[PDB]
Amino acid sequence: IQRTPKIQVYSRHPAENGKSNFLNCYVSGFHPSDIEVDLLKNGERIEKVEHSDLSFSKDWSFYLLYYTEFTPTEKDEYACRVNHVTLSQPKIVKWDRDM
Amino acid sequence: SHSMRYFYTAMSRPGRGEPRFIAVGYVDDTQFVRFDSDAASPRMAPRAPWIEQEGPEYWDGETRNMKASAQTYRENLRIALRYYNQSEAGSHIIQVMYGCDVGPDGRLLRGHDQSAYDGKDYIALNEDLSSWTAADTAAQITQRKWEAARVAEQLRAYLEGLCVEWLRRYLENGKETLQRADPPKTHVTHHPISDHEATLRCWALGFYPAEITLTWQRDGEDQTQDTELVETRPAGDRTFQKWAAVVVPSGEEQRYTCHVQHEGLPKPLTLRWEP
Amino acid sequence: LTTKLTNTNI
Ligand SMILES: Nc1nc(NC2CC2)c2ncn([C@H]3C=C[C@@H](CO)C3)c2n1
Repeated sequence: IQRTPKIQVYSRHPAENGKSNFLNCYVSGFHPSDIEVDLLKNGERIEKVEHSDLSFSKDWSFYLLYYTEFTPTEKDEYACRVNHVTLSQPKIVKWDRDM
Repeated sequence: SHSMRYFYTAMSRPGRGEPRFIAVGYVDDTQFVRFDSDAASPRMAPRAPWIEQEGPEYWDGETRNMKASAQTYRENLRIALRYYNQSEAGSHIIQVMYGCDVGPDGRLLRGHDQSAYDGKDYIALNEDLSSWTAADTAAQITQRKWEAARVAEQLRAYLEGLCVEWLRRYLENGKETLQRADPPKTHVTHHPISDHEATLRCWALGFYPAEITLTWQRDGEDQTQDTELVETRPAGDRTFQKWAAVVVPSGEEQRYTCHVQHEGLPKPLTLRWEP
Repeated sequence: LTTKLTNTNI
């Protein structure tokens, strides 16, 4: 069986420019378990990213939270890049502070 | 009413070493322990503040359990290959969840033990805690072996005993968070899409537990079928977030109300865009 | 607390 990841990118607290925060990429609903997740700042991979421990929902699909401390600015762009066996090419989801 | 749940995952990875074993433990919606065989010094470790007061015999003992479980699950991956006539070149996954639910008085409501092999139901302990439901011919082999080895009785003993007893302990030790509902911080945002339409987004942030209801009404008519409702997501601080959005015709915004239902709120909450 | 039944083969 194969299930492609659902992806949400978002901040822990509502964004204010210049105020420290956490950038989250929540990946869920996927199978099998191997997954590659990167947080990007202006198209470039962020180095210090942590993640939660692998768990799964009642339908057996896996979920993980990847996160890093960040400070949002007006024109700095952030995104999450996800690869999985079900993905032909990596999926990139841009961070929108309104979402 | 409360629950304790352990989730074990074992994943083979030929060419990349012995199978990885990961276990996590939850009380309700709060993760409190983890184990990863790919950790530097693999051991059971705290993930919630109220379990940290557990002494070194707890952690050493749990670490002992996890290492023995990892070994057995690796054996089980090999057995599965035989059952399903699969090659030693493929990667495969065993997932198991077990635990207990208790009522508000602390009595066992229900025990659980169910599993999947490669994401498909394998075998589950029935609610009677004395019989198994096997999903296929491979699991039927396991079912017979487990009936012979009295596996259900020993599991039942754990579920009715230590599981409930330790859950009650955790709920008392962590009562200031586990039994203290945290209501969402809520607000409505407004985003023009054009000169003729706008998005109204209703936010619920920082709430616990995860269960919540977020709905939009137009003139007091439910709009669930026109609402984008995102899956509830972890904030990263043991609380949760969710939002619900509707695209509305410009000029109708004050006719829309957001309705929030949550355990941490005494009453149904009603919100509008405040320009 | 995890179960101490750790020996169970399928
Ligand atoms: N349903 C089920 N399937 C298991 N194995 C499968 C799917 C290959 C399995 N292995 C162990 N257990 C119980 C025994 C001790 C507890 C923790 O391990 C649970 C299991 N329960």
